[PDB]
Amino acid sequence: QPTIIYTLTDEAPLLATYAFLPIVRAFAEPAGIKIEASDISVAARILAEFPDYLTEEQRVPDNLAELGRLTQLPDTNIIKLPNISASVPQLVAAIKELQDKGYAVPDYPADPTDQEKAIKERYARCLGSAVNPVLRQGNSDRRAPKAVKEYARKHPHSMGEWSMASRTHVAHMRHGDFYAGEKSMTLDRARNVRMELLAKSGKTIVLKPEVPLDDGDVIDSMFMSKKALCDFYEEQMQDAFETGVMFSLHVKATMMKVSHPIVFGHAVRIFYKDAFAKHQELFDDLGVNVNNGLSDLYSKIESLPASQRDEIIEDLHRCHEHRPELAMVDSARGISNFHSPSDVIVDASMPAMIRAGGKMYGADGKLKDTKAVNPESTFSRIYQEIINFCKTNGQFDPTTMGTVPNVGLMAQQAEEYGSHDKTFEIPEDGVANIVDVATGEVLLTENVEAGDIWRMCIVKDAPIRDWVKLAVTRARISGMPVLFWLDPYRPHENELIKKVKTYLKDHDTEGLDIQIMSQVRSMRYTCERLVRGLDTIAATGNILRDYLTDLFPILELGTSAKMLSVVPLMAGGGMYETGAGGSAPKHVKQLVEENHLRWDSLGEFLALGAGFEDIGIKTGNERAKLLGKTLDAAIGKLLDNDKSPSRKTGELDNRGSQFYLAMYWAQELAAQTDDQQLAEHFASLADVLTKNEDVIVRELTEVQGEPVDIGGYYAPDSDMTTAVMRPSKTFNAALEAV
Ligand SMILES: NC(=O)c1ccc[n+]([C@@H]2O[C@H](COP(=O)([O-])OP(=O)(O)OC[C@H]3O[C@@H](n4cnc5c(N)ncnc54)[C@H](OP(=O)(O)O)[C@@H]3O)[C@@H](O)[C@H]2O)c1
Repeated sequence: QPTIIYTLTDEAPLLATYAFLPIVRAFAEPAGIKIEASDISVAARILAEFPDYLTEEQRVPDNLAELGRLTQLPDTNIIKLPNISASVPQLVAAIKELQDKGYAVPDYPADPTDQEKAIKERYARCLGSAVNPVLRQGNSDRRAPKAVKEYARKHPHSMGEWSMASRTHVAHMRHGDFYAGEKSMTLDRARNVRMELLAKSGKTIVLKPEVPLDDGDVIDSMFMSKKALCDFYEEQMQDAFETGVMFSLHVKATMMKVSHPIVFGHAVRIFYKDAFAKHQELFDDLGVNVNNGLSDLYSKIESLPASQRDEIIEDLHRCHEHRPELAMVDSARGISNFHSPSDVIVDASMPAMIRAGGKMYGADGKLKDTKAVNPESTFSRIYQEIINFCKTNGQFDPTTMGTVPNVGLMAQQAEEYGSHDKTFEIPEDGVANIVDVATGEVLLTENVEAGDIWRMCIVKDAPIRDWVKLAVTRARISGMPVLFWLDPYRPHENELIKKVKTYLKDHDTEGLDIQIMSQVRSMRYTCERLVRGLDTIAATGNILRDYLTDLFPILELGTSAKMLSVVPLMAGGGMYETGAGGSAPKHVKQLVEENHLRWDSLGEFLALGAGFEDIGIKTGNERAKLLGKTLDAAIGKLLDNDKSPSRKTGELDNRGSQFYLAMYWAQELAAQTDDQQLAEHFASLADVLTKNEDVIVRELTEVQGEPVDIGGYYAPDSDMTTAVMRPSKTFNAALEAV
């Protein structure tokens, strides 16, 4: 019997799931589809990491590992909702919540003894992007379905106006970064390699004892110079200061050492260098680590009195006299860009800024132009290109702009997403080599200094072949041209270009428009096509998959959540991600304090539809196909009637939107002529929901406008949460009536 695995994650999509999962079960049941919820929240992965601190009834199965195993089975069907890639501050808050709820888990040891070392290494498995590289055992097919795009045309979202006199720009390192020192090769034979450091002292230091590589694999060695980074930060801060432009920092602190986000910490320390020069000793003696953001500092600071503490505060603020204005995460609560490494994440933050007309919030609460610092230049030039494009051509127009589907290479922890266990902080000056364990042959070499970050990346041949095949597939299906975003001046992408040229001859590409251009040129070409209403498929790497699928859909649709995101698993299974965005922690706020969830579940709906249709196609379950068809049509009706959630408290939210979806779905099922008994089963529900529409709607807007308790954040209580998320007794009783 068919099983759909439905992920329980964190925050907004979690709450939405508390309001929607009962609906899904009530619809999947008549079709003999089991709905199996899998808790992969941060709290859950924590508990699953530490069972030897837990009781009998407290313990939790390693659900992530289970899903991992499931990815290798043909009959697997996963609805993946966005989940938190926890930073250390978030991990800490979560741990606090658990312990306070009586789960007595060990504290996180920032500075460890030898047991606490081990528990830190264990807690590392709960840090950063721990889910997606496991689940993503196929390449990415992301695109906006035509009904969604047409809704976007009929009801354009707010788009910030772009000034030709905008001073907004991207500052990135022009030397000393991963890009500049990158080296790359394609293996001709299977090899086993070692990442080691030839210290100038003569001593060899091994950082990675063994990395198995396959024939045809593309590997890269890259490093970021600490000297170059810190100098870069200094010069950019001074430029921003002199020009009077607001400083912002846009990085992925999780694609780095999640325990030691060096790129972030250095920015913080250099910004406040005048303060840090005066309290270095006390900060060290306090265990201060601004790699986990300025927040960390503040925490360690609280134990102090208010004489040498307010002196610190005064020094930190004194630093603002010589440093530029600083972009804010929350102007109301005084949350700056430096507060936490995870607040401002490049993939979401840059598009947000571009959508705003090149602007972010300063301390005063106003939108201003910004120097958007993306230290790593590898994938940030494209942002400067689209920014100059907006400065020149004004903001985009969702009513007329074309679309940019993405075919993303990500299968088997491809590239930088798989380099978590091959990323090191260089301990001392010397030569960083990748050597054959058998021959001792140096495959790749870099000259590195102490404090540098050295990374090895791998992308395997089979995912590349499937990536090209998916590109061609999508080109032939959609009739859109395909553009491979590959910079031949980047060694990795050059190797990939060889791959693509080779594998394009393994498919009928006759009458297909398939080109390869550099990332910047590809971005430019794509925009020039966009403003003309022309479509272009972006066939890209993993990072670019992330970046572009946040950027373009936000411009086109207001949010990347309204996207179709299908991962055809290598083993034949299916994963369907509910959009391309994250867990939207800002929505949780408005919910807990105003009982309005502005989370759009359209991504869940689309993903679910694709899932049902695929189950139907694979198993020959006609009823599954019927659920697919009827759900897609019901989504069409949801869009036609603009029953999407509103931002405003007191107006339609996630729950009412879900209700309308249920209604339309029921109607579509009562109207179909393929399964009479099914039509009969859903006729009753359809009539009940259609009859009591105003009653249920009213029941859903009643509760709106008042603070609400879900009994937690990282581990909210199921019953309280379900009490809040399903407050319509009428609706609930209608669903319970089967
Ligand atoms: N695939 C994944 O699992 C995945 C991917 C990316 C990020 N994440 C995680 O998500 C967390 C937060 O990421 P972030 O704050 O950088 O970006 P984000 O979660 O995408 O949220 C940024 C903004 O996008 C809009 N948005 C996102 N999803 C929406 C939806 N379903 N309906 C309506 N609007 C939506 C919201 O804007 P408004 O405030 O204007 O409504 C939201 O504040 C991070 O911890 C990150 O690790 C997970």
